[PDB]
Amino acid sequence: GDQCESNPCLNGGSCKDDINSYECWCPFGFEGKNCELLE
Amino acid sequence: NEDEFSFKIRRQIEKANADYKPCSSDPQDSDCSCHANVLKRDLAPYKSTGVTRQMIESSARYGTKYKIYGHRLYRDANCMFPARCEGIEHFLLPLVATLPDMDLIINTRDYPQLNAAWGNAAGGPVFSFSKTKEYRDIMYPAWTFWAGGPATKLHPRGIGRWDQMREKLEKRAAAIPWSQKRSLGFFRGSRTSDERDSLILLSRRNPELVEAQYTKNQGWKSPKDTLDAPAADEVSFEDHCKYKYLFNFRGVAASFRLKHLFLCKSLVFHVGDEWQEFFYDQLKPWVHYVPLKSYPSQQEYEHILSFFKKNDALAQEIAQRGYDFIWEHLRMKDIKCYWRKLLKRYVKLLQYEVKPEDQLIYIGP
Ligand SMILES: O=c1ccn([C@@H]2O[C@H](COP(=O)(O)OP(=O)(O)O)[C@@H](O)[C@H]2O)c(=O)[nH]1
Repeated sequence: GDQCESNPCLNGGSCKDDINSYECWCPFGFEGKNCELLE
Repeated sequence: NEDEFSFKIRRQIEKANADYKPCSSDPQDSDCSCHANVLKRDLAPYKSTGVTRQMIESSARYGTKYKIYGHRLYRDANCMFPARCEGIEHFLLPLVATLPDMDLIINTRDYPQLNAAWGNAAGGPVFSFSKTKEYRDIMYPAWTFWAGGPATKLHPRGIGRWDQMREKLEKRAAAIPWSQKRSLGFFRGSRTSDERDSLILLSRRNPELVEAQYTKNQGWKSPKDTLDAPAADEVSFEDHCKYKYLFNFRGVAASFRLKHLFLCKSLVFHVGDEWQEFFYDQLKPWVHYVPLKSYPSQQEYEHILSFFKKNDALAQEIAQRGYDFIWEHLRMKDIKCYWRKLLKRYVKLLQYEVKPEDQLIYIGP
């Protein structure tokens, strides 16, 4: 998939494309599917 | 050679401007009619049969289920893009008090979902930010007008707050008037579409005509994604305003870049005519911007830039009209009223009773 191309991961997070969806890796301090939440 | 080119373009300009009628009778567009053509067309294919509960249940798999039930907002627990859902909810929430019941399948993915070359498994209705004629999706104003646009180094929480952006770009456009802007083509963005390649390759061959370089996005894989050059730095929206000639391209679907370019009072070159947002129908080629066909050649870029560089007053006139259009007809109020009008006209199409669903979470207000 190409979901990561639009930079869905906030606050310095990094992204990995699956075939289905995508997943964010969030830096320490941020949480949520898109790193949108404070830890 | 240069003369045949000129005649063609001036011919296209005069024809466009002579046929141009403003999107509303008065500039204030008090009854929210500027972008009404689009919402009519999008809803039209449902006009006769309407929307069965079965159609809603059939489409639920293509997006995020929203339910307005008795002036409260309910949603699937799982938003695929939470920050995008936040953006959408900013607009839904204040309207939920004054709005009837309805189910909304709102797709928050970049690409539309209802291919009208398939069907009738792709019958809808599904809401998407961007489409072409190939798709049945109903356009809505993108989340990013409030929140959840692409996250970048300069905008780590996602490009949003179009209200604030308008004021910031208004100030910057005032500060760098036409004659002050650099006489070069400019683009800074990532390789979300290979339609973007020829401009970047021209730039490398001729930096004195075009300054265009590839940034890196979060989907980066190989150096092919920047066509084997080191990833360039991000350039702020307001720093685009120091170039006369600003390029826009589709990405996965339409790009959020476009609207920002107009508020620089620079001349916008919009490449391709397929990928839409709700407000593109009223942006008119040659009236508000310079249209270029998909996959422009380096020779096309050279000819068109050469022309406008030698026809400055004409350039500034188009730029000024594009600016004015976005200033006057892409206000927050235009976004808010489009949303309202679209939902009101849509609810009329439902041929079933909206009933609660316990698995949905309460959103607000
Ligand atoms: O240097 C840059 C690069 C990108 N962007 C913005 O970031 C978003 C993502 O741009 P990109 O080219 O990565 O992808 P697109 O969304 O255009 O496919 C768009 O709104 C761009 O206008 C920006 O403001 N400065």
